[PDB]
Amino acid sequence: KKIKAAVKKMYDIQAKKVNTLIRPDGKKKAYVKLTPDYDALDVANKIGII
Amino acid sequence: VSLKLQKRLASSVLKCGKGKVWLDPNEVNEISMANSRQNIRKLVKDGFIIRKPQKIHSRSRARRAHEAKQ
Amino acid sequence: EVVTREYTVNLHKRLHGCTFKKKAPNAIKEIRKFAQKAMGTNDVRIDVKLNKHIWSSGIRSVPRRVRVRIARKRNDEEDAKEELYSLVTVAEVPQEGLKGLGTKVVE
Amino acid sequence: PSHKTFRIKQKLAKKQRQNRPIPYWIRMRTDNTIRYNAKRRHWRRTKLGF
Amino acid sequence: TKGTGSFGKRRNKTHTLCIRCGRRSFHLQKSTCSSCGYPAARIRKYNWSVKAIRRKTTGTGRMRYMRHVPRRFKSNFREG
Amino acid sequence: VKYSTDPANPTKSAKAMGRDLRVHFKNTRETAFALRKMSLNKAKRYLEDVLAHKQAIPFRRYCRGVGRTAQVKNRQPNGQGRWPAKSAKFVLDLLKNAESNAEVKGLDVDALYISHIQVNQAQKQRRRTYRAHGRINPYMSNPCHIELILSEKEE
RNA sequence: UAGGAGGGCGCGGCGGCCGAUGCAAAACCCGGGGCGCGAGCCCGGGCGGAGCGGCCGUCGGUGCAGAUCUUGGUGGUAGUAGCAAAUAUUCAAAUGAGAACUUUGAAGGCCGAAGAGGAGAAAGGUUCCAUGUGAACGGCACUUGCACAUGGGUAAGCCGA
RNA sequence: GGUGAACAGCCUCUGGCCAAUGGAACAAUGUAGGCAAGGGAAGUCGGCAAAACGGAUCCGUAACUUCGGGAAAAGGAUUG
RNA sequence: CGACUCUCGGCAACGGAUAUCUCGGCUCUCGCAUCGAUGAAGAACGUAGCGAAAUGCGAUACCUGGUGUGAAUUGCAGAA
Ligand SMILES: [Mg+2]
Ligand SMILES: [Mg+2]
Ligand SMILES: [Mg+2]
Ligand SMILES: [Mg+2]
Ligand SMILES: [Mg+2]
Ligand SMILES: [Mg+2]
Ligand SMILES: [Mg+2]
Ligand SMILES: [Mg+2]
Ligand SMILES: [Mg+2]
Ligand SMILES: [Mg+2]
Ligand SMILES: [Mg+2]
Ligand SMILES: [Mg+2]
Ligand SMILES: [Mg+2]
Ligand SMILES: [Mg+2]
Ligand SMILES: [Mg+2]
Ligand SMILES: [Mg+2]
Ligand SMILES: [Mg+2]
Ligand SMILES: [Mg+2]
Ligand SMILES: [Mg+2]
Ligand SMILES: [Mg+2]
Ligand SMILES: [Mg+2]
Ligand SMILES: [Mg+2]
Ligand SMILES: [Mg+2]
Ligand SMILES: [Mg+2]
Repeated sequence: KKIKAAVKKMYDIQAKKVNTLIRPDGKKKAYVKLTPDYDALDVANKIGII
Repeated sequence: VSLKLQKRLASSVLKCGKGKVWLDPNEVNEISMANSRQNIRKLVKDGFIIRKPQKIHSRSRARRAHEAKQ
Repeated sequence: EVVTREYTVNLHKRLHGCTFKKKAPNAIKEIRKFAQKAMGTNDVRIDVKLNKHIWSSGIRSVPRRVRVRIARKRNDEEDAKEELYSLVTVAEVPQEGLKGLGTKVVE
Repeated sequence: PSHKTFRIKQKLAKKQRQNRPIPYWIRMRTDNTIRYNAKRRHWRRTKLGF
Repeated sequence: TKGTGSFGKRRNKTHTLCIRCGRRSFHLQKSTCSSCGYPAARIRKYNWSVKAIRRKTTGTGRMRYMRHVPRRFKSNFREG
Repeated sequence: VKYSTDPANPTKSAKAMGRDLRVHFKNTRETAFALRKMSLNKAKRYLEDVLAHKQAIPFRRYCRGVGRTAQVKNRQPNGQGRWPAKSAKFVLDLLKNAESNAEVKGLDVDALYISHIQVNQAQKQRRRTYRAHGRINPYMSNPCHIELILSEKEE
């Protein structure tokens, strides 16, 4: 719930569904799928990933 | 050239056992440069990697033995 | 000098008494040793068909006479030890059998 | 095991981050004595025992 | 037998990680830590082992609070 | 860095060293003791002809148990010798390295010969082995330091 | 012999006295020359590169060949005993400085399905996967790995808790 | 899958392997496994070890007995 | 003559004694009295541009603020 809320306030998008897992090294990793209104390419280049 | 990454990824794709994948000896260069399941599938469709046929276990003597028991 | 000759390897007398789990490997050792004596080259390469022929009848029975052809040829490899080697392969046998077949020399 | 408590996963994370040979550069810090990492652990030799 | 035949059946845990002391000494069935006595209110400590008294006395930890008490004593517990 | 025995003449000599060599000290002692005072070229030929199992290196001091052979009747009449391959190969690597150093100085390689060959134990490397009744024992190698000096022959 | 007493040699300090010391102190080595019946002492040679003695008084954790003595190291033993159950390996090729041990292909055999097959509970903890690798390890060997280094990987409203 | 009463053993297919350090030789003594003329326990403390019997169909099955057993008793015959 | 065994002498190894040290220990003496429900000792997890440990610190995380001093930190790189 907090992950979707923050992904909305930052980056001004929404998540249609988030998956989470705690990676073995220790931190948590979250897969935030965007509702297909927004484009992940566009966000990845708005923050610089790819 | 070690192809232990390609006997696996091929028994998985060809859905056989590692003893049924056949990798042509002549083109180990291209087989080795093939580095993914996607590339294994293009090699399978291009004919370099083959499913060997199943070893024959014919029941013909069994059938003849029964057809001589009736 | 490059040369191809057809020999008959009496293998019973060279494998007699050998342990079963070793009669075929000793058959291959005797083929190499026989090519070495016959053509003086230390390097003998056995063709996969000669191997298959010898190994086809198990490990504990091997053909008794194997009509082989040994081809001493030039070692064309720029890096090499010897100036020539011998490549032994299985050889076609006439229908009349090995009756009176000596050592011939192939054209 | 495959069903591990979050406490044990939490502590495996740290016993993972505690396995690296000492950095290459520490070795030149002034008046230095740390030579190799004498607190290595191997999965087959020294069991954590927890 | 005893020995080789019998060390193969070590498969369960008598002790898991205690929460008050962090050691692997929490007897599960008995529900008590064999090192810090837990869940008892007071800590298990005995004078037949001064070594085990020093290994877990005061001073071997962060002293997150009392390390500042001497400094606060100097200047007589002052707030500005 | 400086060896046990300095050459007769230092300007006409080449030297090669190997420290902490992982090869059996006893085998390489007997190799050196077989090779001392041979010519460089006959030493290369002899030592390769040993590596190729054609001619033997007699065992004299550390020889209790070494079985007999005929290939060594020339230099040890009782016929007791072996063919240390790993040691002969290490000594060949040092012989080639000293022949190279002698070429770099500028001596007649064909006139070189083994002036001074020494084998000398090094720090034993350790590994543990397992014995009946759960008793573990040392399993330790005896590596050697091998030094040699090739000096040009003089009339 | 047990045992006793006297006079001495030696070690480490303390209070004094006499000095040596980068023209080489301490320590240690010698087929070096001596002195003493003896503990020991003096000098030479060498390595060594910074501190050291001798005398009187005084003190003490002071003298080693033993204790199935403690710790550490090193021998002979000894290149010796030995690496032997689970049927089995062989031939071309390729890579590599190097091939019995890596990889491919052809062959020949074994597990023979209450399996030497496919999955889990426990327990382990990153062993999983890729790229590479000087050592060490893999009780032979290695181009190799469950070894070493750098990265990657574990997604649940429905399986669980 | 086959034989077989059978998840016995023995061979095969799917799947997995050839991982157990290799080369040469056939001496004693060993360890595991065989075979032996005439005799068959004389060996030995003791038939210890090994051999002989072993499936199935048909017949027959004693003393004794708690009348349930003995019993697959014993002794025979057949097998493709 | 030569090999082996014992040995003597020179050098080189093996090994870490001896000598010179010492941000350590031990002993004696002295000064003060200051933990915790306003959450302590201890434990755990995190925390650095490149850190694992030790040393700090707590999502403000090898620190923030004040004050004093008065030009650095430092294995490297970087804003200064
Ligand atoms: Mg989840
Ligand atoms: Mg284990
Ligand atoms: Mg049980
Ligand atoms: Mg219990
Ligand atoms: Mg022997
Ligand atoms: Mg044990
Ligand atoms: Mg004393
Ligand atoms: Mg004292
Ligand atoms: Mg003593
Ligand atoms: Mg032996
Ligand atoms: Mg054995
Ligand atoms: Mg079952
Ligand atoms: Mg399994
Ligand atoms: Mg090894
Ligand atoms: Mg793996
Ligand atoms: Mg049937
Ligand atoms: Mg069956
Ligand atoms: Mg008989
Ligand atoms: Mg009898
Ligand atoms: Mg008798
Ligand atoms: Mg009798
Ligand atoms: Mg009797
Ligand atoms: Mg019996
Ligand atoms: Mg009866």
